[PDB]
This record gives sequence, C-alpha cells and structure tokens, in this order.
Amino acid sequence: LYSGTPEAVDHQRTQTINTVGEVNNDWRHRLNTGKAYECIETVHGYLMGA
Amino acid sequence: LYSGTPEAVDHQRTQTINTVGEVNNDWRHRLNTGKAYECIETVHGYLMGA
Amino acid sequence: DLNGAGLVASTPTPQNDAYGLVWAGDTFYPPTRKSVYDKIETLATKSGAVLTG
Amino acid sequence: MATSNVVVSRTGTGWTVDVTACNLLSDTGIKDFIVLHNAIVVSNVTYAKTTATTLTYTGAALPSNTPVEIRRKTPNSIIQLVTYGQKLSSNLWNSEIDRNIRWREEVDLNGAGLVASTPTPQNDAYGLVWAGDTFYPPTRKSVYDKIETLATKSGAVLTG
Amino acid sequence: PKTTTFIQLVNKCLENIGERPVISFNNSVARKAADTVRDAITDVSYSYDWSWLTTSIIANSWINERADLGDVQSVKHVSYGSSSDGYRELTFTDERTFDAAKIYPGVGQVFTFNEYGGVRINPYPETVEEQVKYKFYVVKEATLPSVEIDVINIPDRFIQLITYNACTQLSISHLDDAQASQMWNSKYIDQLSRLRARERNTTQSGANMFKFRGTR
Amino acid sequence: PKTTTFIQLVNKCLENIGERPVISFNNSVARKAADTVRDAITDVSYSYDWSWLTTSIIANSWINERADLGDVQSVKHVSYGSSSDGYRELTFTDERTFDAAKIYPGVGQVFTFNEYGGVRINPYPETVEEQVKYKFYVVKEATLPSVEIDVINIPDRFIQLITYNACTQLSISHLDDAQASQMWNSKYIDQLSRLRARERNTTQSGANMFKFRGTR
Amino acid sequence: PKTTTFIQLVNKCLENIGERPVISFNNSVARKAADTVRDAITDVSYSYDWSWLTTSIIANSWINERADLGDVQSVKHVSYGSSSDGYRELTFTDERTFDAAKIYPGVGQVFTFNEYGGVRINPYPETVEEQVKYKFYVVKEATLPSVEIDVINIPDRFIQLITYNACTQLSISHLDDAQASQMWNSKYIDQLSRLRARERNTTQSGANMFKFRGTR
Amino acid sequence: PKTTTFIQLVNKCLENIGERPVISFNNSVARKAADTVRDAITDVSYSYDWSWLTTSIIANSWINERADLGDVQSVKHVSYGSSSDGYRELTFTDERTFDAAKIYPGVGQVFTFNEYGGVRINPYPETVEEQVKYKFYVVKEATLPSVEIDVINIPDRFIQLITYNACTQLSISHLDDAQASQMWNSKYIDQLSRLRARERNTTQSGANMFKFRGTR
Amino acid sequence: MGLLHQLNIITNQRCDNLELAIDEMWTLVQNSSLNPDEVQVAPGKVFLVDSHDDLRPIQRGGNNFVVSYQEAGLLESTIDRNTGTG
Amino acid sequence: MGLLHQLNIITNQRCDNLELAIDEMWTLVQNSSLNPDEVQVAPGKVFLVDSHDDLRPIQRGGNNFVVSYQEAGLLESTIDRNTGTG
Amino acid sequence: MGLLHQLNIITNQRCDNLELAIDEMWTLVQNSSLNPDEVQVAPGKVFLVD
Repeated sequence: LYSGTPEAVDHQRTQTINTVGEVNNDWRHRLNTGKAYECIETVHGYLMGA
Repeated sequence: LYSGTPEAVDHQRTQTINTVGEVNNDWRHRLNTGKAYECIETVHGYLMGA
Repeated sequence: DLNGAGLVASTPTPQNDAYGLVWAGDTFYPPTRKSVYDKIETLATKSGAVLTG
Repeated sequence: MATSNVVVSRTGTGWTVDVTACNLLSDTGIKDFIVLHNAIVVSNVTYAKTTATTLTYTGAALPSNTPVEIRRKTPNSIIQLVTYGQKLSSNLWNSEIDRNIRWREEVDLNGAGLVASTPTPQNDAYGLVWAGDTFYPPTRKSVYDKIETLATKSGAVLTG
Repeated sequence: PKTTTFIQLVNKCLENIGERPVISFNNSVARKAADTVRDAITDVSYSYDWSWLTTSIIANSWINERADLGDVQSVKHVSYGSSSDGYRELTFTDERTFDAAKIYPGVGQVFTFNEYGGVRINPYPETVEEQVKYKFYVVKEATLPSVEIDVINIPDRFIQLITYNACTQLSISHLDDAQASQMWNSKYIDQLSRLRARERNTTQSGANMFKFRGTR
Repeated sequence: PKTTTFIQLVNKCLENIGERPVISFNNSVARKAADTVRDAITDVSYSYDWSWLTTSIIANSWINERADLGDVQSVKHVSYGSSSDGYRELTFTDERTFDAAKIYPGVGQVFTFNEYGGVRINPYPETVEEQVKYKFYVVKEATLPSVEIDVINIPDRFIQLITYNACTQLSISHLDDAQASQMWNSKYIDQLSRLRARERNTTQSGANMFKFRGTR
Repeated sequence: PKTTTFIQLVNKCLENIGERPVISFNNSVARKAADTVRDAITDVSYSYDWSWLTTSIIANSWINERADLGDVQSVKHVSYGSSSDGYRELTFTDERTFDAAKIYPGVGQVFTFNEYGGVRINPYPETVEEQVKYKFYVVKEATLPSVEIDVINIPDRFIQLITYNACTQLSISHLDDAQASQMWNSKYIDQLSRLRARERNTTQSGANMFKFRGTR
Repeated sequence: PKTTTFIQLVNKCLENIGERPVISFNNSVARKAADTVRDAITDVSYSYDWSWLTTSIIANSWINERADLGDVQSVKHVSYGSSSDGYRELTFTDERTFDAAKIYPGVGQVFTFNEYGGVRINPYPETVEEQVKYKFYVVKEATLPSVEIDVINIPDRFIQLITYNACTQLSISHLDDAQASQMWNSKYIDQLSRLRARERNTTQSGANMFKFRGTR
Repeated sequence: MGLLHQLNIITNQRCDNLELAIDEMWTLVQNSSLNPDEVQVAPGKVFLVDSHDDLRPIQRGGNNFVVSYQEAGLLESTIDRNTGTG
Repeated sequence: MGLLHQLNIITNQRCDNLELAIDEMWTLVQNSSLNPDEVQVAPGKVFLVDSHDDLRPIQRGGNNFVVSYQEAGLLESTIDRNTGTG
Repeated sequence: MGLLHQLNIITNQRCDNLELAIDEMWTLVQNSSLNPDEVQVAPGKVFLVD
C-alpha cells in the first residue's frame, strides 16, 4: 500500500479478499492514490522535525 | 513524463498498459500537462533555496 | 473415355471398377490403386487386428 | 469453347490458380478439371472450385516449385431429364450442346481419358497415397507387402 | 442439418397456403412457388447476419490492387497474415483518401470499397503467395437452388422461417389475400424477432461496451 | 415423463381443430398436421431457454482448432477440465481478436464462434484425451419426430403448450380463421407467459445483481 | 452475378401480377410490363447510392473548360493525377465564384456544375494526356435494357427488389388494385429499408464524425 | 440522353392510364393526352430548379436600359465581363432605389426587374460589344413539343416523372378517378422528393453555411 | 488498510466507468441521400438530407459519479481523521 | 506515475471529444425554392422558402465534460497533495 | 508548447463558429400579400399580411 508500482498494485489486489471481503477488484484501471504514502511521509516528516 | 516533447509523449504511451492497465490510450491528441515538470521544478527550486 | 477409339492395338489400361464379379477372368486388365485400397480397408490384419461386429 | 492447359508452379499449400485459360464450366458444383502434380495425375478433391476461373488448393504442402498443371475434363453426365409436359428450354439445349463442344474440344487438345498420362505401376507404400487414385495401377511388390499383413478366412494364425 | 430439398420446401409452402402437393416444377403453380421460395430465401438472408452466412474467405481473383470477392452482402474487415503467424487488421479509408496515395506493390496497410464486389488494398500483393495471405470477413449471399433435387444450403431449423416468408409472398401473389398475408407476416416477424434476440454473434458475458484498440 | 408420441399429438391437434383422429399420416390433413406439429415444436423451443433444452455437452467432432457442436440454438460458455479437478471458464473474444494471435496446440484460453455450430478454441487440443476435457454450455434444438410412433423428447406437461401453438398455426393454414387463430394464440401466449415467469434457471434467493469476478 | 435477362424479369412480373409468361413483347400487357420494368429499374437506381452504380470514371468528351460526363445521377468529387502518382481533390465552388476568375489552360484547381451532365474545371486541360488525368466520382444511372434478350446490368440479388417495385407499379397501372399495390409497396419498402441499413459504403469501424482536413 | 419523342410519351401515359395506343394526335383522346403532357412538363419544370433548366445566357434584345430575356422562370444573378477577364457580379436593388438614380450609358453596377422577362441595368450598355458582355444566371422554361415527331428537350431519366404527373392529371381529366389520381400523385411525389433530395446544385463537401462576400 | 483498499477500488471503478462515459456518439439511420462517408463535423456544414432525424446524437443517461466522489471524499476524510494528520 | 498518466489520458480524451462538440451544423431538407447555394449567414438575411422547417440547426446532446473536468481537478489535487507542493 | 498550440486551435475554432452563430435571419413563406421587397425592419412598422 505504501509503495506505488504496478507490482505493488498486483500484490494489493491479492489481499482484498482477506481485508475488504468478497468484492470485485478486477478493474482494468490499476491506479494507486498514494494515500498511505502521503500519510506515512507526513508522519515521518513531523517525527523527524520533532 | 518530466520532459514534454512529441517523442516523450510517444514513449509515455508505450508504458500506459504497464502503469495504468488495459486502457485505451490511442487518442489523436498528444498533449502533455507538464504536471510532473512543474512538480519537479518547484521542489527543485525550494530545495535549492534551502 | 474408358476404352478409346480408332483402329489401334488394345493395350491394357487400369480399370477403376468396384470390387466384385467383374474382377474374375480378366487376365490382362490391372486394377487401380483406389480399387485395391477400398477393398483392403475392409480386411483384418494378421497382427494386432481389432475385430468388430 | 476453346480450352487451354494451365501450367504453374507453387510451393506449400493454401494457394490459388487462375484457370481462365482452361475456361471451366460456370457451375462451381461441377469439378470439370484434372490436376497433374509433377507430370503425374492426382486426385482433384484437394482443389476446391472457388469460382469458374479460380481454383484453391487445400491439400498437403507441395515441394518447392512443383509443376502443377490443370486440364479441363467435362464430366459425362446429363444436365437434366425432360419429362411429360415440360417446357422446351432453349437454355438447356444450349447447355447440352455446349457441353458436347467442351468434351470434343478437350478430346482434340488433349486425349480422351486414357492418355492423360502414361499409366505406370507406382511403387508407393500402402496408405493415404492411393486414397482415390483413378490411374497408375499399383505394383505387385506393394500389393504383396500389404496383403501379407492380412488375416485369412480359413486356417488363419492370428498373432499379436 | 442441411437435408431439406427445394421440392420439399415448395410443397410445404403450397400445402400451407392451401394448394395441392406437386412432384415437379412442370406446372405454373410450382414454377411460381419456386420463384417465391427463392425470393423468400434471399429475403431471409437479407434479414440478419446469420451464422450460416458469416464467414472468412480469401479473394476469388485479383486485379492489380482490386480483389474481387464475388457476390457477398457486405465486407466487414480485412486482415493480413497467416494462422501460424497471426492476422493484422487493415485500416478502412474512404475512396478519396485511398486515391490520394501512390498505388504500389507491397504489404497491405489500408483498404476501401471499389464499385460492386471489390476491395482495393494499398499496398497490393503481386504474387499468389501474398494474395492468399489476406482474410476477408464477409457476409455471404444465400445460395439459391435451381432444380427439384437441389439441397438448400440452409440449416433445417430455419426452414420454418423461410416457409413463413414464402407463404406471406404466396398469399400476396397467388391468392391476393391480405388477411392471410398479414397472418403469415405476423408469424414470420415474431419468429425472426425471437431468433435475432436469442442468436447473436457474441455471448452475453462478452457483450461489453469497451473494446481495447491498442494504445498509440 | 416423456411418453407422448407424435401420432397422439397430431391426433390431439386434429381433434382440437375439428378433424377426425387418424392412425397414420396418409391423407393431406394428417400430413399438414404433422408438419405443423414439427413447426410448433421448433417454435416452442425457440420461445425460451427451457430446462429440457439447456445442457452441458462435449464437441461432436474436431477439426484442427474448430470444434463442431452439431445443431444447437446457442453456445453460452466453454470450460476446460474435469469433474474430479474442476472446470475453468474460457474467455470469449470476437473473431478479429481471436485471429490476431498464433494458433498452436495447447490448453484452451479463449474461444470464438465460427460459421454455424462451431467454436474455435485457442490454444486447441490435438488428442482425444485433451478434447474430451472441454465442456460446452449450449441450448439444444428440439428433436423433431419423424414417424407416427416416435416418442417426442419433451415432457408431457408442455404438450398442451405445443398443442396451443400447433392449433394456432393450423387455424392459420387449414381453417383460414383469423378469429380462431387469435384465440389459440391468446391461450398459447398466456400459458407461455406464466411458464416463463414461474420457470427460471435461478432461484429467487439466488437472483442477485452481484457476481464475484475474482480480483484480477 | 449479372445473368438476369429483360424477358425473364418481364415474365416474373407478369406471373406475379397474374398474366401468362410471354416469349416476346408482342401484346399490350407485355409492352406495358416492359415499360414498367424499365421504370422500376430507374426507380430503384434513384432509391439509393448502390455499389453497382457508384464508380470513378473519366470524362466522355471535353469542350474548352467543360467536361461532359454524359448521363450521371450526380457528381460527388473530382480529382487530378494518376494512380502511380496519387490523386489530389479539387475544391468545389459555386457558379458565380467560378466565373469570377479567368479561364485559362493549366492544371485544375476548382470545379463547378454547368447545365446537365457537365463539370467546368479551372484551370482546364488542353491535351488528351492532361484530360485523362481527371477522375470523376459519380453515381451512374441504371442501364435500361432495350430488347428481350438484353442482360440487365444489375446483380441477381436485387432482381427481387426490382420485381416488387415493378409489381407495385403494375398493380397501379394494369390491375388498378390499390390494396395489391399497397401490399407490393410494403414488401418493396421493407426490403429496401433493410438493404439500405445493412449495405452501406463505409464500415462500422470506419464510421466516424472526424475527418482529417490537413492544417491549411 | 434526349431521345424520347412526344408521341412516345403520350403513348406511355395512355397505356399507364388504361387507354389504347395511338399513332397520331388525330383523335380526341390523343389531343387531350398531348395537352395533359404539355401541362405535366410545365408542372415538373416548375417543381424544381433542374440542372437541365439552369443555364447562363445573354440578353435576347436590349432597349436603352432594359434587357429582354424572353420567357425564363426566374433570374438569379447578373454578371459583367468575359471569360478571358473574369465576371463581376452586379448588385440587386429594388425598383424604387433603382429609379432614384440617373440612367446613363456606361458599365453596369446595379440591376432590377421590369415587369415580365426584363432586367434593367444601370449604367446600361449602348453598343453590342458591351451588351454581349453581360451574363444572366436564369432558370429556363421547359420547351413544349407541338407535333408527334418532336423530341422532348428533357433527359430520358425524367420522362417517367413526367409520365407520373401526366397520369395524375389524366386520371383527373379523362377518367375522373380520384383513387387512381391519388396513387399516381403518390408515385410522382415520392420520386420527386428523392430526386430533389439527391440531385442538388452543390456537393455535400461544398455545402457550407459560410460564404465569403468581402472585406469592405 | 481496509479504508485504503476501498478508496483504491472506488477510484478504479470510477475510472472504468468514466472512460466509457465521456465519448460523444451519433446514430445514423438508413436513408436515400445521407451516406456515412458524408457525415463529418465541420464549422457551418450543411447536411443535404431528406429528413431532419436521420442523424441524431446519442443521449447518455444520468451517471452516478457524484456518489462515488462523495464516498471517495468521505474515505479520505476518515483516513486522515483516523491517522491524525488533520 | 499512474496519476500523471491518467491525467494525460483524461486531457487527451476530453480534447478529442471537444474538437467535435463545438462546431455549429445545419440541416437542409429537399424543397422547391431554397437551394443549398443560397443558405448562408448574413445580418438580417431573409430566406425565400416554401416551408419554415426546410433549414434547421442540429441540436447537440448533453455533454459529459463536467465529469471530465471534475476528475482532472481531483487528479491534480491528489498529485499536489501526494507530492507535498500544497 | 503543445498547450499553446491547442489554445490557438481552440481560439480559432471558437471564432469560426461564433462568426456564424451571431447573425439574425428571417424566413418568409410564399403568400398573396407580403412581398420580399416590403419586409423591412422599422420602428412601429405594421405588416399588411394574410
């Protein structure tokens, strides 16, 4: 989730049955929003500064 | 993505299947928004100033 | 088309008649490969024959 | 109408031959031709009459530059029987007379059936090579070789 | 399968419209019925892109850049290649844009329609080995029978549709009965509507609004 | 069960339209009734995806990469495997995309429709042991009886629907009575509507807008 | 193919309207049927831009700047050049704008319509070698047969449509039967609508609202 | 081409309406048919701006400022000049504004209409060499034939439209049959609508809502 | 993790439907004058036809994209409001 | 990277559809008086016709470009928010 | 650079369409009283028609 790559998205789509449940995730769009990346990076920056 | 040229756009379109997925990217418009260019240049300017 | 025409010597020509009674007493007409093959396809072999019926 | 033998050379399979010089019958249902692969006649079932002027090969892949040679051979068959009360068909009369002309022209250009080639005993292994051969009588050697692998009706000693 | 003959179809249409069975097309009733059945076969062929009419063929003959496909209802796509190498689709262009470029021998890139039954391909093939490498996705015309013993090149399970159409036309022609013509036409329209709604060229799971033209 | 015979159905239709029951198809009315019954059976088969028509079969015969399924109304799905190992569904592709790839022997991944009653599968099987592992989800055509003592391959609880349709067509053909044809058609349509509303291939609890296509 | 004769089409129309087939246009009904068939052929030609009517030709004869195309339904486009060099399309201008410029020999740049069957091109060619370099995209008229044994220059699969139109006109003229005329007109209109919907001059893949006119 | 004669057109109209053929206009039926055919020719000429009626001509005769154009349906544009120098179009003004200026010899700048068949041009030409330099864009009247052997100055592919109109009027006059008149009128209207929709005086590519007048 | 995966799924589904919901399409009905090779977009082009309803734009239905955007915004707000990066 | 590619794809698709969605087009039906060479725009021009409905402008359908603009804005906001250039 | 080209193209296309979308036109149908020479715009003009 943190790293945004086609391979990381491929790995993400294999964990949605366990995490979200029985939902469809065979979309032909394979985009990642980078939300986890930005959250981790913001917390990391604040923690480094503190 | 950083550089905006017709050749750069042609190369970007060759990576659409890998990056976005099985989507149509054969539009007759070859426009680039320069979003990556401005992001890189803005961060470069702030980093140089710091 | 089967025998020709004219006053020419009666040299033999392979006949494509189906297997049967025309096949006895010829003594100078050879068969055709199709005519032989059609009959041979309906015969059992000495080794590894798969009898049916 | 005047016919002429077409001599071509093709490699492989799935190709086409223009037989406008042969000038076959308009009806594609009638297969009025004979094929001579490398100067020996072969079965024409592999040649599909796509149109009256084009033949299509769908058989086994031929060697490089095989001298494929097509002739015209009008079948000896009646177009239609006229019955009691049937209208006289000028088209049918013309068609029968034309077929007679076709056969006469073929017998004048080439021979008449027998001399399409020289019937010589062919020493080929028993298999799909004969498979519809209306020519070229088999060799006694090949016939003997195939018959020895055949069981008898009386006193047969089966093996295997 | 394809086991229904022209005389049997004519007799079925005649007995459906109310005439006696016939043994040959020697009388005017059977002659008109045969003409009507041929017309009905052509009309049913025009009614839909049937699976027994859609096929992939090669060109019957070639002029320098024009390939003649004989008598086909329409040409859908043109492809180049072989089955062991794959088929590449050619791009369709109108006649004016097609004529704007030089016509030279080579490997086909674009194609257009020229008059009746002909497709012009540029660049064009010059040898038979290259000509036989072009696949044409066409819709064939229905083969019309000519004599009594001719077997109709149509599956036996559309013979009732052909019979309904031929009976509509025979009610118009032989009987001049508008009510019977309308009744047979209603039968034919219902049958054709259900057949077209149920038998399509794609599956329901494959029927999608998205097609992947390749990123360019 | 399936105990109704062709002569019994013909006699029922004749008795309903007002003709005397027969013991053989010897006269014109019995012959017309037999043909009408065959047409009505085909019509009823085309009216719906009946449970007595939906089935899973293997291909009748194989050409190199084309499997012939005989005469079936439609092909829904294709699967590979066995019952002891499970069945994997193949993805349908149109003919142009199917022809764009090389055709080589192997385990089937995609399939398409070729001409009438044929499915092209790529990769294709080359041995009978591999060919018998392909399951085709098809809708069969109705088996039409040929002689008097032939048992109709249809359950006896649809024989009255077939009789209504045959009586509609017989009122069209024999009686030439538009009003009687309309009444018979109303009966047939009402019963068919109830049968199609009550008889579906999924249960009410299983009828859902959601299907799980697994996280590709 | 194009194997239908004028006498055969006339006999078909006569049989459809209820008259005995003839062997020559000797009686009044045969003459009326021949005239009606010619009128129906012209009507079907006017009905659509058929592929057997659309073609590219050169001018029959030239006056100084006016190329005479004889009889054509319409002229769509004009091009200059050869097949080995390509064709450049000329720009159409109205007659007043065309006459506003000097008319001098040269290579064609603009064209307009002059009276019936004539196209004025400016600049105009003065030699035959330059005149033969002009391609006209026209829609031809249907060739009307003149005698009994003339072969109609129309494919055999449109003969039924021509027959339906001729039968409508013959019901109007000979039979004076409005109901039969309406029935034949319904048949003709239905098949014409399906033919025009299915057989177009561009493919579905090529049907697009975008045309590339190049960056002047 | 123009090969149809007046007697042949009269005979076709008579055979279509149900009359016997004639050899000359010696009897009342042929006289009335000839009058009806002339009326139908005039009506069809009024129906549309046909390409065989539109032309560019010079004035038949000149009075001081008024040029007589004979019998023309309408005058569209007036131009001055030659083909070797180009044509400049004159500006149309109403009669009141035209009369507001002095009428003196010179080179034409404005024009107006003067009762029937006359155009007043100011300034006007005084010599024949100046008069022959004025081009009038007019729509001609249909030339009506007078005797049996007169060739009708209409292309042969509109003769059937003329026949439909003449048959409508003949059903009105000779037969007084409203139903037949309505059917013939329907035929004529359908064909005229298709002809006007397909055969226009501009191309589709040139059909633009923008015209370049000037920058003054 | 569940909220992040749901946000990604919503974004991908919305992209799939949006890629199909943008294109403008026209419908041409058979006629006698307007051929498919003459229907092109030009400024001020006049179509020479026999009926005004031969060429007609396709009317697309109401799209449910506002609910997808609202859910995506709610998911992003929930993720930030759980993480503490306000 | 995926967001940048998606933004480029959305911009290109929107431009492709917009190039066709702008032009003004008319439709002329066959008649007896109004020829297609007379139908041109002029200030105060009077069309001499036989029926008021011979010439009609083409009515375009509802354009789905607002959703494309919303998605482009959302993608740009997401890219700026991920990069840190607020 | 591509954006500048697209802006110029859009401006030119909009200008071409707007030049045609401005002019006001009228339609006169054949009748017995109102002639095309007398249909002019005047303040308070009354049209004598049928």
